[PDB]
Amino acid sequence: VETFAFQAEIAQLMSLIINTFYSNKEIFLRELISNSSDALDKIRYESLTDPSKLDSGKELHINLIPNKQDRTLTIVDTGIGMTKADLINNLGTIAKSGTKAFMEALQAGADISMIGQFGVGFYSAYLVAEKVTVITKHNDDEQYAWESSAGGSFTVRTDTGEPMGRGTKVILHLKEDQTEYLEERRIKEIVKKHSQFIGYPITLFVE
Amino acid sequence: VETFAFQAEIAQLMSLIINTFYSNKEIFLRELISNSSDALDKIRYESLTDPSKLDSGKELHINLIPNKQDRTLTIVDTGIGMTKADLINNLGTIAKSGTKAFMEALQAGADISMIGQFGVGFYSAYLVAEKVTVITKHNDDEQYAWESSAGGSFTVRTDTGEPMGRGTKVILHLKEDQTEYLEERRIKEIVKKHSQFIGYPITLFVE
Ligand SMILES: Cc1cc(CNS(=O)(=O)c2cccc(N/C=C3\CCOC3=O)c2)nc(N)n1
Ligand SMILES: Cc1cc(CNS(=O)(=O)c2cccc(N/C=C3\CCOC3=O)c2)nc(N)n1
Repeated sequence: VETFAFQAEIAQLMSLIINTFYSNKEIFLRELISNSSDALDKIRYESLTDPSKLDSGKELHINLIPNKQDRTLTIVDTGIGMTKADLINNLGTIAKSGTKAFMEALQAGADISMIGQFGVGFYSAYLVAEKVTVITKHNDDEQYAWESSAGGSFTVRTDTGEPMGRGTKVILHLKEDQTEYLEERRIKEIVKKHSQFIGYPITLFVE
Repeated sequence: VETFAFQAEIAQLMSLIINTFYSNKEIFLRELISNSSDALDKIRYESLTDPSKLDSGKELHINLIPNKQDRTLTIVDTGIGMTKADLINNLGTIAKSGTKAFMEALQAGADISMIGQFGVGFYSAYLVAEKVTVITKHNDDEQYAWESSAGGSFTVRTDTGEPMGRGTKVILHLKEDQTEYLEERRIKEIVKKHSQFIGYPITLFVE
């Protein structure tokens, strides 16, 4: 188990998300489904020239899994996934994101719902989650589990409990007052409202 | 000069953009600036682990150049740029884009302004330009000029007259009735409305 400190600006962004009273929090689903869709476009494209890239699963889709017993909402995709390096870079540092631009925009009156246009929509998960676990498997690496309850640090460790072929699973450990996002009606309404045009199947699992 | 045929779907997409009646054409500027911004994020990020990546130019910015004499509007950035292969593949085919989903979205009520969400915002240039020329220089290749007036084909040839160091320049050869986008007041208005939060300087050249 390795522990890392988020780059300062990312930590700052995360605190802002957790401490703000933004009302339209439902957009966290749109942002994660968007990320999944983009990850799916990637593997789809690479497979165009390297058919073997799909030996780890040819099906390209997105699964939404609510569990009221564990109070978690999980977003799963069979996209390109992330290597260990990808996890530490894409999720722990500004990297290619517009973190700085986004934080400055918020000070200038920008809206939180625009978070996705700055390449940091993942973090909106903290609008409704106290902790986020990310399990991912990329064709070029082994399976890994990333995790953070904010506070400035995150952990990464190899995940061997149950192989997933290829993709990313974002597990949202919901805040006590955000359980509405586990209700079928609520989830369906959100998907129809913000992700109706996604070019991949989105299946809502029944509990 | 090499002449290529667009992938069928891409030709179909450009056709939908050129023939559909849609008055809110101003979004083309937001889409091009967004591409420039993302291309800057990419070189900014790569330069983190490899400072030499900026030997071809450390300044990261976007320039908007109007010319009423040549009836052109040029969007230039000092982003990562595109290799020859990148031009042919990224502008000539679906690649990792959401071309398929966008065309389906349009037939399902989606709006053309939503084009950028599907990774094909570049083609919105055709909302106002009869011809588009793309001059680009990537660190790992020579300078090339891509060009198309739609019609199902595009050309690529080496460019030399004037080296740019690194980046991309999108030259919009405007349609006779779209000269408003050459007016300083019009451009300033569009930038404030759709690109006020970009994290890179956007300089509007004076005529
Ligand atoms: C984060 C992430 C990464 C990937 C696979 N990698 S990708 O290159 O295809 C990919 C696909 C879509 C988004 C990202 N990066 C997003 C970020 C970075 C920080 O905050 C964000 O929102 C990466 N899939 C999924 N579902 N989520
Ligand atoms: C198209 C393009 C590409 C790049 C440099 N490459 S990038 O990987 O950093 C890059 C940055 C932003 C967007 C893209 N691809 C966009 C596309 C493809 C089909 O239609 C679109 O809209 C590529 N810079 C600029 N200014 N424009």
